[PDB]
Amino acid sequence: SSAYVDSHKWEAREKEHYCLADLASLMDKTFERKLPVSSLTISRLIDNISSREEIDHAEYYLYKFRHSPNCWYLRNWTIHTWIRQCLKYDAQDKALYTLVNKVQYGIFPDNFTFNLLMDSFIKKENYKDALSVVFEVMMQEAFEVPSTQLLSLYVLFHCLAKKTDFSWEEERNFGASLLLPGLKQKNSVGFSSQLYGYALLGKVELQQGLRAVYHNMPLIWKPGYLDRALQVMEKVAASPEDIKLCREALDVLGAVLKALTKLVEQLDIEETEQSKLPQYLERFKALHSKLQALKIESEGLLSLTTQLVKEKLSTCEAEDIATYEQNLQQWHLDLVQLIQREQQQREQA
Amino acid sequence: KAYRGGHLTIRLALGGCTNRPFYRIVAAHNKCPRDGRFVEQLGSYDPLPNSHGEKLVALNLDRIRHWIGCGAHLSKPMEKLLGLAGFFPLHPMMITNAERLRRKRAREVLLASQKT
Amino acid sequence: VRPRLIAELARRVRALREQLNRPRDSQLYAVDYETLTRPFSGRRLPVRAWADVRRESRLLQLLGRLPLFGLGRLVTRKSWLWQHDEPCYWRLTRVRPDYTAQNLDHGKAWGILTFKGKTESEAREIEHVMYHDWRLVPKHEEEAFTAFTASVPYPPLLRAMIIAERQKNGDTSTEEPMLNVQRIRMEPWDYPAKQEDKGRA
Amino acid sequence: QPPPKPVIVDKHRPVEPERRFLSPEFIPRRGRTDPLKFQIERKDMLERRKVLHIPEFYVGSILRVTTADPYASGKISQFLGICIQRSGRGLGATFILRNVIEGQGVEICFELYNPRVQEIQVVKLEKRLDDSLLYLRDALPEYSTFDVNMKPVVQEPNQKVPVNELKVKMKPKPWSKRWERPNFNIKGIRFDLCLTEQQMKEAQKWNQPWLEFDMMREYDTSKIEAAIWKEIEASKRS
Ligand SMILES: [Mg+2]
Repeated sequence: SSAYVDSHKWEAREKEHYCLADLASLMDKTFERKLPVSSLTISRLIDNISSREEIDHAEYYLYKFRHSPNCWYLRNWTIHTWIRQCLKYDAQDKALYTLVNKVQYGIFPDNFTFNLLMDSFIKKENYKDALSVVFEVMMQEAFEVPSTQLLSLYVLFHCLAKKTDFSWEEERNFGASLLLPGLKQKNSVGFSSQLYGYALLGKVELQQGLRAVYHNMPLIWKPGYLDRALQVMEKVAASPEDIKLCREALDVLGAVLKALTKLVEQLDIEETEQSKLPQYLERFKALHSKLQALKIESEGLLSLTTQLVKEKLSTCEAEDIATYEQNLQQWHLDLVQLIQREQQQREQA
Repeated sequence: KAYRGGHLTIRLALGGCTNRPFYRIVAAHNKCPRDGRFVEQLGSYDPLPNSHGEKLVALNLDRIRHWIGCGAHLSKPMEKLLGLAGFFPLHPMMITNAERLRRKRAREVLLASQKT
Repeated sequence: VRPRLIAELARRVRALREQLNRPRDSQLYAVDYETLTRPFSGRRLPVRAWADVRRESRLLQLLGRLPLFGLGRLVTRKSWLWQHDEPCYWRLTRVRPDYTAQNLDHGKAWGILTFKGKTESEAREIEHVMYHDWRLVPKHEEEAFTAFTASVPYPPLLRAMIIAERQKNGDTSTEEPMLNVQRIRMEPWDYPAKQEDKGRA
Repeated sequence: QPPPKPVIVDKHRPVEPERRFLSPEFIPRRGRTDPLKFQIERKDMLERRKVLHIPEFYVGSILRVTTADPYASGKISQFLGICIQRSGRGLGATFILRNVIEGQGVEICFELYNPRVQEIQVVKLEKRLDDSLLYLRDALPEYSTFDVNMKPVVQEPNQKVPVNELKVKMKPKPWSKRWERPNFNIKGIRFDLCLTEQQMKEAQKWNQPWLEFDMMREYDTSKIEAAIWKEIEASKRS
């Protein structure tokens, strides 16, 4: 969707054309006297950038703004000025570095801007960058958007193309990321991906405890992830259509390999997951048999089923475009108020 | 002595020579010394038994109620004595101490029965 | 009477200097995890919080990983939810991090709160922000998490005194005297306090 | 995590390019002598310059210097001071430094070619309208009172010389040099407060205007300094 990717409006709409060196000196002396500064200066700077060294200067000035007396304002239109200024001049190393150390820079793109970024990633045909970026979106917890289908495509493709058997950080990242795209409750793909994510989270718990499940990952503390997977399977068997894939075999493998032979966060009366493994496996076999007694093709490759989504993806992209023009109109409406605001100070002087 | 902040407190003042303590419940500020000045002398207490075997203590009910209505905090020994008296609720730490003493005495009797 | 001016001068100058160059909140909240001693103070931490300071992170460090520090996003009082099975949270309204912090991991933020599902139409300062006892709840499992549904005799001496009083008055009043206890809202320890009431070095 | 790297860029076509600057001791004195003397002493100091840098400076600049003392704490001596003047030519060229410390005004005369000195450093580069600042003795101590721990004020790589056009208050009349006369032609001081209009009228008698109008005394240099420049660049290339 080259039309969905490109947009001449942003590049040909409301350019400032001020002196980059003058703006740099102004911002430098203002941050040396460490008084607060409006986002208007950074916005005009970014709109005026036309060079790689200038984007680097802007990166350092954005770091300074993060460490400036004001940090919360976090104007999305300025964030997207920066994002375009970086991605059109092709600094993916810089984009990825900022996006991974968001705490150092604090960039937070919305649905359409992020979908543009990830579509550029598709066009350049890279996987590791997109994978790290979707992990950072898992950190964001922003999935109730038209980019949900793009996130789903990405994860469904990369979890299959990974071919990496042992990695605890990466595996926890995958297990926690496979949930949020599926909360839209759309189809077999959705709730079975939620099932597989529950399975991965329970595996991560049983192999390295519940601490990392929540410490540096926003998750729920209920240890029964296998229990929740069993609940999901039983309610699905009770209830539509369930197009299935052989990742249930991966679930079987994990369960069997865990059944194979300090601070105490677990509650005393409630049993331990180590002691629950046996009945977990018994009920898992039971639900397996019930599902096969009840859909059970396990042939349709899930990454291929994301091509079915491309059509209604091509329908919801229109809604996304419309919301983006609404955002642009709101920005152009409320931003001019801030230009007269500086005129207020200048006329007062 | 104008004490900043602070608050009035009915507490025990000590009298009598060594090995003869005589406590006096009396209202005063939180910052006053032990034997420091006071406002009104409220009551007395002798931790020693008399010729009858009992020991002595006096309470000024109406005045103490007036002081509490005016607002003054209580020290743990004096409110413990009040709770033991009955004008005041009984003390939970007193209940725990009693129960611990009874447990220890039961254990001692058990050990004596074992030895015998 | 002889006046004195250098005393006023010293008072004013000390007040101005301290309110100008007081130590930063992040500076005095920083903790070294291997020794468990705050800089600028040289004080040790309590044994009950040693492990939590070693393991768990701070509120602003948790809020730095999402946009706008998560307005309306669920952070729950780990202590409240370990002390009681009922859900307790914070309707965080306003946030302000400290610019001097490197990771922007310190600041001040508050809004409305709730204790065992008893929400108040009241947005007040939080209590104990700097602790390493903060737990972030996602946006999923949100509604399920947030879902939520006489008298005592007087003392014996006091009741005897009132009996004697009303007998001297003359009325029988065979009813046993009582007081209201449903009115007395005995509040648990963990009910929060007013940050501004407590000072700062 | 890696530390941030601050970088500053200043792009101004008129202001950035400054072309040339010569040292005051390469040039010879009006006296007559064979230029062989000058050229050999020049190549000597230049093949020493290949080692030692002498970050160029001016009168009124703040210099920090480290030198190898024979018998001292660590056998080194570190001194910060204001440049009062640069005197002499050839290798015997020196510069004066001064600083008020603990109420005492100390001053040294550093020779800038002796191996005993280890490093020169410019904490600040500036210029006073007066070429000679010897009146800082009689000036107030607060003007000369400088910090020893002041780290270098970052200066641009290529800029014009910052000139602080200021004036200075002075100690009362009992001075040593009689700075009031027009022979020195100095303006940093404040006559209006240092003396009376009567003293101005009384000192204007020593005005000898014809000194600057005369032209057989002045010393032309253009071709000379050009030849010295070419010798410098030839020695640098070789
Ligand atoms: Mg003399």
